[PDB]
Amino acid sequence: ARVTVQDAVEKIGNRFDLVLVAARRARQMQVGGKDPLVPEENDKTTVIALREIEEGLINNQILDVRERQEQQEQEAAELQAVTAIAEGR
Amino acid sequence: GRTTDPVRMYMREMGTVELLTREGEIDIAKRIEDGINQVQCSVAEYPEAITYL
Amino acid sequence: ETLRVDPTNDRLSALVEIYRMMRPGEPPTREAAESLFENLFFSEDRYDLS
Amino acid sequence: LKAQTKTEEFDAIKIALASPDMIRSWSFGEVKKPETINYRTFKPERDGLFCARIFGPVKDYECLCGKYKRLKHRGVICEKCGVEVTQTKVRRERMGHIELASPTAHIWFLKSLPSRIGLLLDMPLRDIERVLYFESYVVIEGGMTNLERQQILTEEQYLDALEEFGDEFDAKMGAEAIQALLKSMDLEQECEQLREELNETNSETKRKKLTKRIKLLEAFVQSGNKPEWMILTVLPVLPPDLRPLVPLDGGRFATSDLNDLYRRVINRNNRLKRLLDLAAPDIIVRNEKRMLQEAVDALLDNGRRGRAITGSNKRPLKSLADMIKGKQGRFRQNLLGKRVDYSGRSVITVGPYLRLHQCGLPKKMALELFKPFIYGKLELRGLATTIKAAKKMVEREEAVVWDILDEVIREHPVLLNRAPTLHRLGIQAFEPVLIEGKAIQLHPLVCAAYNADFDGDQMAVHVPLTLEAQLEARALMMSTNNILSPANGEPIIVPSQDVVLGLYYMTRDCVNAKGEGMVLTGPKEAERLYRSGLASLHARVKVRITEYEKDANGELVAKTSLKDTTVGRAILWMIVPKGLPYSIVNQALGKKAISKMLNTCYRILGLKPTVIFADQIMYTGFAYAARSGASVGIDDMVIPEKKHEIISEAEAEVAEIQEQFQSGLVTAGERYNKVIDIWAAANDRVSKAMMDNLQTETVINRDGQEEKQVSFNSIYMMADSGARGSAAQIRQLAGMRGLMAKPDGSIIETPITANFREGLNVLQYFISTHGARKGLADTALKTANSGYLTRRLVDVAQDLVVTEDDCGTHEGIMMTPVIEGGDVKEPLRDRVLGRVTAEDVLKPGTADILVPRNTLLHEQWCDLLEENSVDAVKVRSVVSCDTDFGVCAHCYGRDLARGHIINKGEAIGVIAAQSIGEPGTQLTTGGLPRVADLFEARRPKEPAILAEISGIVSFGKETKGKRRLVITPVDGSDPYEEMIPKWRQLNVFEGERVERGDVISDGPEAPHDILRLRGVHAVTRYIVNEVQDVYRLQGVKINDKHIEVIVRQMLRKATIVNAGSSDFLEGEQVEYSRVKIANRELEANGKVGATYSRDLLGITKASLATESFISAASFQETTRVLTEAAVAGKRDELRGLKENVIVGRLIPAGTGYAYHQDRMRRRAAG
Ligand SMILES: [Mg+2]
Ligand SMILES: [Zn+2]
Ligand SMILES: [Zn+2]
Repeated sequence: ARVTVQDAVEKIGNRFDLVLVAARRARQMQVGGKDPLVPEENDKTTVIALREIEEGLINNQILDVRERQEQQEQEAAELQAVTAIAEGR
Repeated sequence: GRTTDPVRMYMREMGTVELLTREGEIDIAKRIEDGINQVQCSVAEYPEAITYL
Repeated sequence: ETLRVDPTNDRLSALVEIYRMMRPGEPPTREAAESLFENLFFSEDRYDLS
Repeated sequence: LKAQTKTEEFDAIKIALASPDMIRSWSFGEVKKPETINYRTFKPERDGLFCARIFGPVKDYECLCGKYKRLKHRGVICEKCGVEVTQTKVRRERMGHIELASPTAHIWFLKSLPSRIGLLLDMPLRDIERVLYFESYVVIEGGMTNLERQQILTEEQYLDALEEFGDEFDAKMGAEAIQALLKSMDLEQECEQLREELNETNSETKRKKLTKRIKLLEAFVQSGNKPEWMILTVLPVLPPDLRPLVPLDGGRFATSDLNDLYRRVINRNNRLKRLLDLAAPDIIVRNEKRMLQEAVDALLDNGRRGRAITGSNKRPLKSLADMIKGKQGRFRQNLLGKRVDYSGRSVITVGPYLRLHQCGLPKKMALELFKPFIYGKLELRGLATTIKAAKKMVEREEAVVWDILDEVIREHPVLLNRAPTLHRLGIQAFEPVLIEGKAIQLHPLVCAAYNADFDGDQMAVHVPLTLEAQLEARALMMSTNNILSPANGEPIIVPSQDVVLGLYYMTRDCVNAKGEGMVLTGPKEAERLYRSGLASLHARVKVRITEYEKDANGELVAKTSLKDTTVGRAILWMIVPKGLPYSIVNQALGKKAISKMLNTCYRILGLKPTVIFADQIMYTGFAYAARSGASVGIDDMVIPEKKHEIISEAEAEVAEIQEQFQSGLVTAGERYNKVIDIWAAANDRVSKAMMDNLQTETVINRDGQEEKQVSFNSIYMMADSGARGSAAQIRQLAGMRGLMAKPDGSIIETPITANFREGLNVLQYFISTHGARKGLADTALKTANSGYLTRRLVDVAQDLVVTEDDCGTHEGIMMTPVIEGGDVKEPLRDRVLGRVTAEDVLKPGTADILVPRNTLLHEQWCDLLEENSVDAVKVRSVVSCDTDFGVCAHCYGRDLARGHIINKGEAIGVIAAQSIGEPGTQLTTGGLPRVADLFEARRPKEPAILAEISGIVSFGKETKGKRRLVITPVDGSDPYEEMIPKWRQLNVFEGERVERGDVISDGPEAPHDILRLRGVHAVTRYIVNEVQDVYRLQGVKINDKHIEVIVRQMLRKATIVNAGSSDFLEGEQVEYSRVKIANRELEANGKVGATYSRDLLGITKASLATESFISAASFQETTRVLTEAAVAGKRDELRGLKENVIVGRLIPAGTGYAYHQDRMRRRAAG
């Protein structure tokens, strides 16, 4: 349980964008794409994400960056597959 | 003048027309006979009206 | 003064204004005004204070 | 890129008049028959109101005839009877039409108050209706002969005129007439001519109407609407499932009233076509056309002609207008309410064991509510093969499911709500705790926020579903996250009754008790002294304590000392966290003090410590109150021994004055006042007797013979602590109760001498009864008035949301202590707290800036201002904000349940409206109606008048009903002369100079005057001060902020004086206007910039203007709004709260503010 969110609100100012970012990360966990950055107490992804905000290891900057990397990580694989589509010409 | 409620603008509009005398009915009916028979005769005077039949 | 504002003159006239008050827009008739007005408060049928 | 054709996520919406071809575009067939269903086989009769061919298949993916039954054949149109086999849902969608024989007026555009067909043609309504009913002929395009274009003629007149002029003259009658008029109309030419006529003639009467009409016309042209469309050639038919025939039990059928209407329309239409093909006489086909008009009108909007009645049933039939409007005043199903899944409710109980962040949720309720989650969690762990088996399991309530429920419940919050939701705290998020029982358990400290008694009130639960909803509930609606009323920074979590009687009983001191005078090492052995029965809970004792002060830099200093305190205070001190001084617990701990403890704790240690603090306070309050053995007996209520004597003497006075009235020394009324006064004085005396006796009468001995202190009597402790009871009610218990008043309000001169501790006899009780019934009536009424008021408030505010960050204007209002007539009816510190400074402020000496330009003034800043003598601070406000279409957070203030500055995107208009509204039940010209009068800016009954301009004035002319006042400015021209009725006693001196806005008479003044002759800051100050007078007289705490945003919404529109872009006298947005003149001051015209005049609009009036028409159709009269918008071709972009609520997407505020913003910038851009 997280009794108060104030610390997370300290880590990202808006407190609405807190709900948004925490939601995004929470979905990164819930749909099984990724794993927690901090020990799971049986806390649901909802609270795990907030704990991740409090530790300052998760916010909009970090998330955007990581996603931007993964784009190229998929581009790396599919490079040889999609360049084979030169039949377009 | 007009209360609306179209029952009224009808009731008043028809109520202007005067009731026919017993003779007037026969005058009008005679007029009917005149007109119709005119169109019938006009039909009888057309060659194609015959040939078609 | 009430009379000074009264639009009517004679019984029949008043009855006309009343019948045209209760059932407005339709042409008033003598028997109609009489029947209505007699039937409002004066008829054993349509009126009782008991 | 190809933009798109088919489905996207749409923006805005558009409304306008409908072409016959458009109505046809929607129509997938023409319903030619009144028939509905076949009467045995219930299949739809083809081309009828209910039809398979035109609308859709009766059952899913199945042809009507039955040929193609397979889910394969889909885009197939059946050869037998063409029906494309598709889901029956498309019968809820596809429209239809009817081609009418004679043209027909659309009753909305004929009968809308400003009749559209009427004022577009400059043709009076009654004339047009006289034309539609075939009661007269009207000219069209008269040419040059004898006749006006719009002129109306009678039978004989039309005949004569026709005999004179065969051609070059034209006249029609009926619907075809009006349609021909509208079609023939050239708007542009009228525009030119009207511009000219506007220019030539000088009269106010002429050019007012002239300009109004030209503006109307050009707007209609710019719309894209062609006038002809107000006359219906084609009538669209609504989809069958939206007006269903669906069967019932007993084999009976039930259907919408639209079927009767549509049926009538189709009938009379077909019969008219028939009467045309039969060459009927005019008098017949005319009657038929009229009847068709009536039928169509009744279908669209019923009640503007005859109010047709449904078959065999007296009650009038519901039309499409009534379908749109709804009922319960203005409610559109997003308004009155909407039923919602994943919810529940039940009776509520206490649950003191709960932490403030949780609530007891009944087992069965949790099972049913979380049922889908449970299904998924059951088969995720593999305890259930498939979802079916999962259902079977939870239905069997197998042992294993409860644990799974404990799994899905843990971090998943639930929303709890009560019946009268006023302020946002009406809904709060809690962590569910599984409980055996059917009752919901709700944390005691929250009971104040809900205004929830335990007498059988119910609460409703809602399960937040999506992840975003869980996190919203936890980071926003969470209980622990709102500890402070949004109206004022004071804690709403303040301990209520039992708890405060506990803490009060705990720290208090009697004269002599076990362990008196001794000394102890610390709170530990103090509590140990108490629990062992050696020392009494309350005794004067010195004990060593260790307190802390964070007063170092971010750091907690330690200091120890021997304090003179009691045992109870020592015990209680164990709870108080860290940096709080022992000073706070060393008092008697009343409700106010016990609240300020919490407040200080929050403004020092932060949130979490304050939370857990409040929790412990509750626990200890309950426990120790329980230990205390507080009770109430019949002997706990002490009547003054001197009561009967006071009664007797005061009863002697009445016989004195009675003797005088008998002898005639005094008049009857004067007598009345005298006796009433002596009895009132009597009641005061008895009250102030029983209060002394009840309060101080404990007389108790320490080592000597006697000493006396404040009473330990139960009822006194209860009344004194602030737990429950009050001097008035206690006065009603022991002392005599009041003097009653007849419904007239003439106060009875024989007061109730007896009290509740004694008996009341027959008469006394009967007289009390009226007071009771009027009490219940008045309160239950003021609830309704409160609701109505809040409603007007959110209607006028709503879409106002924090948008920009900082507009950065030095502008703001001067904040002084209220200082009324006595000493300080409210300090400076409260008024300026949490408010940003407009500019830097000074010590008595200078070049020393204490507070530096714009800075949130928190408790420390305000105390720093308090150390210095500063009486004056200029403060930025929401009313003065330079930002257009919203408020910048920098202007607003910090206020929220959190002490930090207001977030970007929080919707402030709503919370302001709520904050003003919720206390409204507690308000008693004065009063809540006075509040309403203020916000409606109503000119009072007997208003004063303020000097129009400064300078020496004198009196002129005579006695015409106004004796004119002539003002004489020093340098400027005199001619301002106002007509003052002389029958009103004046003030202004005939020989003295009077500043603009001085008192030329007495009585209250209309805020319009204050706005014009004094100005914006002056008027906002008047409103806020008067309404705050009303509230504060009742002991209601409301920050000036909310009232100031309401005020800002009131003055939103203003009228222009000068010119160079838009029209002269128009009332318009000062946002639009100011952004236009700020843009005009440079570039554009070098400066053409116009001058406006700020206007004051009442809240109910200002709510009328809203850009979005969907929004307006909600709370206003729907029928008018839809028409009025449709003629202008108004395009609603949403952009507001209400509209997005209706259309069902994310609110352009809060969490959604990130969405709507990101989309807002994408719009009007690349
Ligand atoms: Mg109650
Ligand atoms: Zn078929
Ligand atoms: Zn601002």
